Amino acid sequence: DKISHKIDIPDSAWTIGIGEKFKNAGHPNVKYPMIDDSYVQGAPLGGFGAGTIGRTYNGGFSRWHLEIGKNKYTTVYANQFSVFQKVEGNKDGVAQVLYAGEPENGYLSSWKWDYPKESGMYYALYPNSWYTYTNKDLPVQLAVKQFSPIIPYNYKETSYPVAVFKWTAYNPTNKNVDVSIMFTWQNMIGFFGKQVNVNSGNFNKIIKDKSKDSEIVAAVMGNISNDNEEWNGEYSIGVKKVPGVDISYKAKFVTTGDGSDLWHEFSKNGILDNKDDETPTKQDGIGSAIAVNFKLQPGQTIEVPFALSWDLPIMKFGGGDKWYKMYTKYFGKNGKNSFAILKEALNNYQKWEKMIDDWQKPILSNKSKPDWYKTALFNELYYLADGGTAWENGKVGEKDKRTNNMFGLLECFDYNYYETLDVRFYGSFPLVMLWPDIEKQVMRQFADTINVQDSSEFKVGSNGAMAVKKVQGMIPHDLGSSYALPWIKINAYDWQNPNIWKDLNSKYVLLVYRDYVLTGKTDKEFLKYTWKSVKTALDKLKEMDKDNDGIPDNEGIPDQTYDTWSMKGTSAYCGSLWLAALKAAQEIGKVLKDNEAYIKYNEWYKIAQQNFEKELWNGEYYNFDTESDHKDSIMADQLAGQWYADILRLGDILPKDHVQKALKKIYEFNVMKFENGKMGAVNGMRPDGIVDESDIQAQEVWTGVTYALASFMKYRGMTEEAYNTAYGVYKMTYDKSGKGYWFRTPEAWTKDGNYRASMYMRPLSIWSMEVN
Ligand SMILES: [Ca+2]
Ligand SMILES: [Cl-]
Ligand SMILES: [Cl-]
Repeated sequence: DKISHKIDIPDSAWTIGIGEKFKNAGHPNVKYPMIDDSYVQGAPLGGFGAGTIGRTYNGGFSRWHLEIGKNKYTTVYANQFSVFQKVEGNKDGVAQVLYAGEPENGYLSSWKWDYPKESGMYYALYPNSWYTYTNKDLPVQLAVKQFSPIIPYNYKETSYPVAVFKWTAYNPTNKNVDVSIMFTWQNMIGFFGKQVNVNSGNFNKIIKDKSKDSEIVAAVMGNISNDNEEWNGEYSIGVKKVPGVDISYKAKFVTTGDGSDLWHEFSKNGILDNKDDETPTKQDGIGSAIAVNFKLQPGQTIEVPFALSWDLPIMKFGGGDKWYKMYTKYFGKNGKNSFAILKEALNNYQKWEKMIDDWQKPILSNKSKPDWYKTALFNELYYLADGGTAWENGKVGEKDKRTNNMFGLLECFDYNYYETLDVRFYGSFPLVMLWPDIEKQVMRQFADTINVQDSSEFKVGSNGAMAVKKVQGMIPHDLGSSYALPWIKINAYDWQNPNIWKDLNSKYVLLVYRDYVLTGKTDKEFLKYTWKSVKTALDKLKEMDKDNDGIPDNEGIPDQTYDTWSMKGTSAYCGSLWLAALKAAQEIGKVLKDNEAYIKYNEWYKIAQQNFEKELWNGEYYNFDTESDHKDSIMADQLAGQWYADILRLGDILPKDHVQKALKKIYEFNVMKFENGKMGAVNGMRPDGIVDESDIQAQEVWTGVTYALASFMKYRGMTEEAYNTAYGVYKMTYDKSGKGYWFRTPEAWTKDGNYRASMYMRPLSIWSMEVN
């Protein structure tokens, strides 16, 4: 490994061997079908709302999120980087696909598959990832850095459907070596969302941009149709000329053949035929290839950038709506703009790298923080782009343009709901902290639904009863499903009735006030916009106080985010959120000079606080609730209200002494008595030190709950406990001794390490650990 010298991989990058087999991998622990794509994953490529592509540590383009809101795991074998090398003086060179595996479908038999084991490494620190190739049969050593310009406080490049592949090659040997690097790509028009003749009309064209000192050669892979089908658009791959490198190309090879049309050229001397052919295909799949060839002298280094773009301008959801994706604002909507996107990337990638560096460096250079923490903090952000993210720039065939661009991130793929608010309470820290204009947009979207009334009925999954879809004054669980109508038809979720949840309205208010606080307490307009919805939300919750203790009553069913775990009476969880929400609304009242509201919420808070304290404080911790069989369980999340109050600078809603004791209890029990504190905080433990069996969710660790708990610990000066607590989640996710959930962090696991709901929004809450 002489190539690690020649590139700058941060020490805190997640790392694994190319072709490594992992033995310990967890699987779903539920009886219903649940996604399990295996541990062969990697950092995603693609911007917010662009659709993302998961290129795994083995080199394959395998996890396809190009259809917005869907997860399709399948390796498109034609999509690869390959290398040719010939030592000066030898008769023959060698050619190798940089993929640790081979096709399962008979095609491309001529290519050299099965990249050997123990011959290179994969590294990731999102949005960056790297491959190193250190192969006894490749005298020139190779590395690539790949990324998308995911950049905080930037809403432009961050939207781009583009990836850069920055290659470094170095000759440590005593003889000259001829090297070729070749990028192949399948014309994947028709791969998603086309019912018949999936390849029909696909054609490929080569663009040579000869602008002086900025020469680019690219393939554009599209379709003859100029219609605006949601499957239509273009892919582009290409390369920028650098001194000392020659470019070659092949416009059209058949992907549904043996591959020799291309490979007989590449394997001979690493130079392609440069054959252009714009003839559309009918049945056969087709692809394009871009290569560079160069001679490396002893001790010489060369750097050459490739790029990939995809212009798929329209997203269609199952309910029929068709929307333009955000990046269309910058490149156009007609689906014929792949080359422009690619070119912007090839000409600006260095600037993008520095912008990413500028953002990561304050954290990476902080020598007080361990490497594992950094690994998790950055790599958890994968989900922001990878979470079925929808970001619209107009409905298709809309006359009126709007000022606003609606956004949504999925709960997960198994539970296909946009912006599940009970979850985003945890999972939206990165958006408020790094892309706050999106965050405020999302919360305006929630404000606008408060008073929506939809009197149509639905069957509640848990119990069979009928219920009203949306009630005036009750915040929605979610903003729809990719299978239906995102943003238009809310409350796609039906497992419980969210119109009687006791956490949604409180969390809504807490999120509003959070978003004001963590954007510098200057955005009075946002408070004005949301003020009425805040008062409605709290006033409707007050009415669910059946027993006149000043606090909404849990109703002996799962009426909150723990949607199989029944709460009854006053709960620590919903009770503390309520206290915190009342305190936040008082503060908003002071800010907006609304004396009537200040007085009302202050009075409500004083009564509720005293009653909460008297009903739940047992002298060690706050009981789970007042009326359950399991009322004295120790709930990891029992003081969620106070956690938020710390972030929102609302002071003590509960006495400092009691908080400290509760947190110590949770660490001693829920953490340290659960598999020795190596796997997070189990949600419910009995006071005798055995896990609560009342419901599966009590027996689960929730990744997003544990990261949030860790931040609460940290704010309260329990530094060791905080990081020890978080460490278990890191360990399970990323470590060789864990369960193999990198780039698919799940909601939850049980004691045995098996999981529920991979690729989940809630653990983005690790960013609460960075709160200033
Ligand atoms: Ca009550
Ligand atoms: Cl256009
Ligand atoms: Cl360390």
